[PDB]
Amino acid sequence: ASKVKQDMPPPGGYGPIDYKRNLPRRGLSGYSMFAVGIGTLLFGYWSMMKWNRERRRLQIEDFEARIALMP
Amino acid sequence: PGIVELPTLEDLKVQEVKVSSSVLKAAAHHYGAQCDKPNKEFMLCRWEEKDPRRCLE
Repeated sequence: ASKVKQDMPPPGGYGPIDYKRNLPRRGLSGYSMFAVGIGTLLFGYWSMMKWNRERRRLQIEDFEARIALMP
Repeated sequence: PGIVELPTLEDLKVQEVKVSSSVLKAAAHHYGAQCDKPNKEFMLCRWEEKDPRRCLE
């Protein structure tokens, strides 16, 4: 006298299954990104300004060495 | 139309400065400060006469 055994869902039911789209925001604001970009640009401009002025002075020194050696 | 006058090989003899270019560049500033008068005299002769044969001395 064996009872019926068959593939059935568990008593109660199965757990919920997600189906809706899940695309989070995961980002900053436009103002923040623009601000960081401009800040990086300004820092780079300042550094290159100092470096290029120093390079101009070094080139002047090299040219003076050449001038002293020319005669 | 004329003979080109050239100095003799003796008149072109001189005690050479046989140091290399890096040696000259290392001393360039002090050398320019110290030997300025003869160098400027030669350069003035060279740019005024426009002839190397007139500024050998």
